[PDB]
Amino acid sequence: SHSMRYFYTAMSRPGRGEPRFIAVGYVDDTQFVRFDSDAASPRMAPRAPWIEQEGPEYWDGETRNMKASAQTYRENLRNALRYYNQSEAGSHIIQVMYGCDVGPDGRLLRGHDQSAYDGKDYIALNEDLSSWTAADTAAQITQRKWEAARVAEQLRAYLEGLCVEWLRRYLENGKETLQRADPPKTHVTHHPISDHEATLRCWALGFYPAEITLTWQRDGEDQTQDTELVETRPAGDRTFQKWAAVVVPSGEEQRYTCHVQHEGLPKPLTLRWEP
Amino acid sequence: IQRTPKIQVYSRHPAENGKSNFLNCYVSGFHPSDIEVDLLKNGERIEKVEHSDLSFSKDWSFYLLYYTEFTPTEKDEYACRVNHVTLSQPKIVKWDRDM
Amino acid sequence: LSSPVTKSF
Repeated sequence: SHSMRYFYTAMSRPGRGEPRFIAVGYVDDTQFVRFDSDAASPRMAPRAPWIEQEGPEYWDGETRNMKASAQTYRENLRNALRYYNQSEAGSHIIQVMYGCDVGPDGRLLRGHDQSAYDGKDYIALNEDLSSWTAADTAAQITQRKWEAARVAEQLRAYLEGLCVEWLRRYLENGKETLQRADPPKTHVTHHPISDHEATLRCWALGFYPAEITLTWQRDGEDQTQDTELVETRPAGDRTFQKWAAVVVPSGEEQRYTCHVQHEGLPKPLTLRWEP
Repeated sequence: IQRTPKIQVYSRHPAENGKSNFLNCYVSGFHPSDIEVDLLKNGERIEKVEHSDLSFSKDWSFYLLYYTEFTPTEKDEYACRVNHVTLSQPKIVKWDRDM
Repeated sequence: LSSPVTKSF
């Protein structure tokens, strides 16, 4: 299965200019496009190698669409300010995330379209792709405007049509990286803390996609509650890193095993500290 | 709505003294979006620092990766300094090659 | 490809 998602952030800044609009697009865990309205000349830009092969009608069409969106979102910020009777002095933010998910055969599994105002849910398109869920009285004004204006019928046509068609295309074009799971490079490090304890750290480095399970076991017993598990972090090279550490009593190190499950691994790995 | 940033300072590759690498400062889980992130070498601000495009998680909280090219040594100290509306004083997270 | 649908609040 695969997904395509766009993320929009629209932020006002009174006394500091017009609102800022930033958009990013992803296929699975790979950022592939970006747009920022603060840029001297704002443009939808590539962020992954396999999208660089899209022609200029693509980039221009996307830039036009992003600017019209930035404009709709600045108006939306003013509308929200009136709906909420807020002061013109405060900075406010609208966020949006939408896209489609496809199955292994490429058929639309699910469409998404959610918006937030000041970090809170505002309105979302339902799974039926024909109705909206509004979070408050202000969002109901929007919902009624969207029902009158047949917005859901338009979004459905986008999600079932263009969204799916384009994702299928991106997956074929990026097949070598998007459809080839990179397994983690693993190792266990040992760090005495004192003469009686030591940290065992299990590393999973350079993996793709982000989804991974890194766990420690002591004599085949899961240590989730005692494991310091850092949030999956970008390595900066489109791959991910994660580590799970356990503080262990000196002399117990050989009883600890780290277990790594990832798409790119045929069979799960089992690692120990190798002195 | 205000959410304080989570901060991770680390290298792209395992650290090897004298071998070039990337120093990362990943800031995530924050709101609103305005944030100030500085990477430090022996307490001084590193000037050549880039960042990822503002994105957000399913919970609407923002994340950004700040990164700089660096060469770890035995005596040099590296850190990340973060400021956000939620922070009383900027937060400094030291780089530990084992983390 | 991004949505062309106008979402006026």
